[PDB]
Amino acid sequence: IGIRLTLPPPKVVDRWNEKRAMFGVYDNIGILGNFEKHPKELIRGPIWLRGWKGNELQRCIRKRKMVGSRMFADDLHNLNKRIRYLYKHFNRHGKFR
Amino acid sequence: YRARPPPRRRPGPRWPDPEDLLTPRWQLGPRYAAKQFARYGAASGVVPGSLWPSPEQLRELEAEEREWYPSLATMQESLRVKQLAEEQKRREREQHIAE
Amino acid sequence: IPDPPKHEHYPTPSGWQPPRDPPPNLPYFVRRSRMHNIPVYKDITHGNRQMTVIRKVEGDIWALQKDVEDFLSPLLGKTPVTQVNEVTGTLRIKGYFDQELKAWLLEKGF
Amino acid sequence: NEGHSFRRQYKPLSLNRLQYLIDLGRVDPSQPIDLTQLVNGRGVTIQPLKRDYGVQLVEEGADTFTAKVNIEVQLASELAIAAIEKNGGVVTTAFYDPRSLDIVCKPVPFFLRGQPIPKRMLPPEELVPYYTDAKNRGY
Amino acid sequence: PLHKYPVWLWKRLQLREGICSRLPGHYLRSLEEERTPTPVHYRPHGAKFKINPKNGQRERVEDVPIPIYFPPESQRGLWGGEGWILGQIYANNDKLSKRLKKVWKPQLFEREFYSEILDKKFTVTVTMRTLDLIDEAYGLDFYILKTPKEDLCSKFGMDLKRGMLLRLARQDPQLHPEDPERRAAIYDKYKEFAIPEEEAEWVGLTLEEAIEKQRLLEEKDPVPLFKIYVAELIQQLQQQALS
RNA sequence: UUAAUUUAUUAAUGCAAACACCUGCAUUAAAAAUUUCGGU
RNA sequence: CCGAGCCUGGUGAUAGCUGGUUGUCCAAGAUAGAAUCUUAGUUCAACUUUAAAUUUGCCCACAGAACCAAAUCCCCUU
RNA sequence: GCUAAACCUAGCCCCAAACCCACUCCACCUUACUACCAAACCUUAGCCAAACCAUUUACAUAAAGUAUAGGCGAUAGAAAUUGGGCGCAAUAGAUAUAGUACCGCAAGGGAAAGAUGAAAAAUACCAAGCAUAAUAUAGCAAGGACUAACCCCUAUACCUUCUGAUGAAUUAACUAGAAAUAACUUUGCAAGGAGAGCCAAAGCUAAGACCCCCGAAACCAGACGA
Ligand SMILES: [Mg+2]
Ligand SMILES: [Mg+2]
Ligand SMILES: [Mg+2]
Ligand SMILES: [Mg+2]
Ligand SMILES: [Mg+2]
Ligand SMILES: [Mg+2]
Ligand SMILES: [Mg+2]
Ligand SMILES: [Mg+2]
Ligand SMILES: [Mg+2]
Ligand SMILES: [Mg+2]
Ligand SMILES: [Mg+2]
Ligand SMILES: [Mg+2]
Ligand SMILES: [Mg+2]
Ligand SMILES: [Mg+2]
Ligand SMILES: [Mg+2]
Ligand SMILES: [Mg+2]
Repeated sequence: IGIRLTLPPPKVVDRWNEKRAMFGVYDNIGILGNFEKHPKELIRGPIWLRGWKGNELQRCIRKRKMVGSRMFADDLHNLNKRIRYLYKHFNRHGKFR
Repeated sequence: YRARPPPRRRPGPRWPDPEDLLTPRWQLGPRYAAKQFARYGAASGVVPGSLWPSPEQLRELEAEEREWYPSLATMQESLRVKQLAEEQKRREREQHIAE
Repeated sequence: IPDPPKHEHYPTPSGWQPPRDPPPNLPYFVRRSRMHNIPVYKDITHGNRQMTVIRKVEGDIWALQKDVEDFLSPLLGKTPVTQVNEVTGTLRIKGYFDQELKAWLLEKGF
Repeated sequence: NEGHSFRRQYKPLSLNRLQYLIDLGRVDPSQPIDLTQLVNGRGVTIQPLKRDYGVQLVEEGADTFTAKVNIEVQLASELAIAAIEKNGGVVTTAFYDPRSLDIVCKPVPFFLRGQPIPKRMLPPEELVPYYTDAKNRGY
Repeated sequence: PLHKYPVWLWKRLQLREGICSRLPGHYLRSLEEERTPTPVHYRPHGAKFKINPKNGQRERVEDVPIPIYFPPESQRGLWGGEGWILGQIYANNDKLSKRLKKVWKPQLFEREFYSEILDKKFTVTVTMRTLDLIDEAYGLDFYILKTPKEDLCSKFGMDLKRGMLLRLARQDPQLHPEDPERRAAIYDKYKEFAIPEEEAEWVGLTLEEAIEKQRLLEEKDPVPLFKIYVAELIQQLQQQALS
């Protein structure tokens, strides 16, 4: 059917462990540190999208203009494909016109 | 426990490796080490020869001025010529209208 | 930005003022601006919606509301259409009665 | 709009607000009143972009204005010149060229730019006769 | 996932990689610089900044380098820097019409020169513009001495320049046998484009030909380890002689 | 297709360029190429 | 499967064409004109409905509303 | 009761960093997996959008989406200068169990599934259909009722174009609203707002909210087929 059969694995999760303990510690970095470095650098994440959060089409546009010459050919053709798709997607057919 | 201490600044201005193939051209050129000097003084920088412009660049700037800056007397003479021409045109138009 | 240098007469040449010392013993309490003026502002919305507000109110703000209605009572006759922002610590009156309200706060001195 | 992009834009400085900053202490009168003074305390801001002109005095209501100053704006009214001189001001009008004005107005960054100090070029021919006449109390 | 270094220098990446990276540093420089020549059809604009025509605004403007459509056969001779142009055009040169793809091909002529530096007559196709270039250089040897190989834009002329450079840096009597006076007179005349004898190694060859010169240069019969161990034992005997 | 329009391309000329070959410009065709064959 | 082979990419091709488009509870809310290579669609047009600002509306009684029938409109009071 | 169900965990997901792959002996461009005689570059095209069609059209931050250009009809488009998890868990995610079986003359297209326990030298009930038990006059199978299952009385199968006829055997799983410009509301500041620019004659910053899914025949490049 569509249910489980027994009670599932017991969710051993310590909500108070170290790798979550400092979650945002030293993360008011800018005005609480005499303006040396903004929070706009403290994020450890991909350089395609580290803090210019536009739309989906914008997301891909930034991915291209940042790292396109660093992809295998499948990713380049893929990013080009969806970029063409989205450029057609924005201004063609929708609810508000 | 207690985390590693928060991010600090970089240890002064660092020149890049000119051998490094990854560096963008924006921070390894002529004015870039100038920006490095403007960051860390002469204290970390180099000899201030980058501060003054080049003699070839000096001749280029002179050419830029010669093709981009007249003298006030020349402008005054052009204004006087334009005013004289405007007065003559106005007098001719008034004479044509009167006749 | 520091506090202004002393212009000897009051009001100033353009009419700025220092807040009076000591502050009055009124439970309505007004702070001034970071750039040091009397905290009164307009409000524009919804095409014809003109209103105004005093922003940094503190204390028993309902007394300030009653006082604003009382000052407004001779001003337009109708009862004042006003709402406080108790968490935000503000008072707002429907309509722009702005310069006279600044005068009322100035005559209050604090 | 044909020449909207070639149209000059000059920031109008409310001289009543100059009196305010005089009273509020944003710009003290103990030293010269320059664009350095006009920007440095955030009383009225400039925008280098949009093909702008610079700082120029405003024209309304010099009643109750008691101070001594030395104003250096791009343009002003004859009434503004008389306004300065009524208490005995100093009024001068040079140009401030685009790169030059942009360097001048926010002096913090170009002080750490690293290039040597540029020098202000003379105004263009249209702006030349404006500065050439002392009736504007110019430079 | 993503590839670390950029493919925009991937070819350049291989230029620092291996056996080909053991090529001469002069060859590295000659394949490294990219100085542009004077155009065949892109007439140069005046200066850096100029007044706008319809706007009257001082704007800085550059000029477009039109790509030289070089057919392969023109590499087999000494053509000029000219060639064909593969582009398009309008019927009345009017942009409001349906344009069609078009070509601008050169008119060559099979001529001959007789170089004293080569001391031989070579007959090949050239351009009347190339004829004018040689005449302005006043001699084919001086022209070979004059223009850059990147400015040459031709394989055969580059090869001729390589040969002329090798002859000049060689100063062998076989250039002018039984006439050393004419040889000395030409060497004084051709003293301008003197190059080192080492510079004749990778002179003007293909990058593939550069790899060829490498494999012809870096290869050798490997040293015998009988001979190597014999030399090591001789070194040990010499050291123990002091013991 | 003799609807329209060209002519990217050939083939001719003629004119240029060089001293039979190549390139450019016009015209002409052949062949193409672009676009039309409405409603009650 | 020959009326123009098959396949991969381009290709999420394109037509204004059909259909289907996911749980609840309160407040309001249904038919007038004109354009359009257009009536299978869209745009000026009206109604709404909501948000704000400003005090009388619907039902009517006298007078009045044209020369070549029912009437209808403006229309004090209730 | 049987068929069945259910179970984690294989490994995939994106990123971070980092430059990687290629010699057991052998053989391997002829009919590839056999030890042996006299030749390469030559402008991508095209639709789409113009509500038809034609010129035109894509295959770090900031100025600035301003200067350039448009059957001046749709839009496209700068330099100067300045500086490890709010991913999955066999129908989902790489199709992945393998680019294999099979299909096709080839180029190609491209599937499916398993679940034990520390030990294998330890061999508890449910989707639907059925029997466990077949049926009782009559009619959208139900409701009000009842001593009482039905016989008693009312009772035009659902979703939807319509103005009042197409689909769905039945399960169980997948499967379809994300562009914030303006305005508003709610917060922080206030003649300045905001961590260079932008705007301001009460504004300026932060967030919030509007934008589907399926479905043509087309056409061009590049191969492959007698
Ligand atoms: Mg407001
Ligand atoms: Mg596809
Ligand atoms: Mg579709
Ligand atoms: Mg249709
Ligand atoms: Mg019409
Ligand atoms: Mg028509
Ligand atoms: Mg129609
Ligand atoms: Mg269309
Ligand atoms: Mg740029
Ligand atoms: Mg799977
Ligand atoms: Mg799969
Ligand atoms: Mg059952
Ligand atoms: Mg019945
Ligand atoms: Mg439904
Ligand atoms: Mg059926
Ligand atoms: Mg189809």
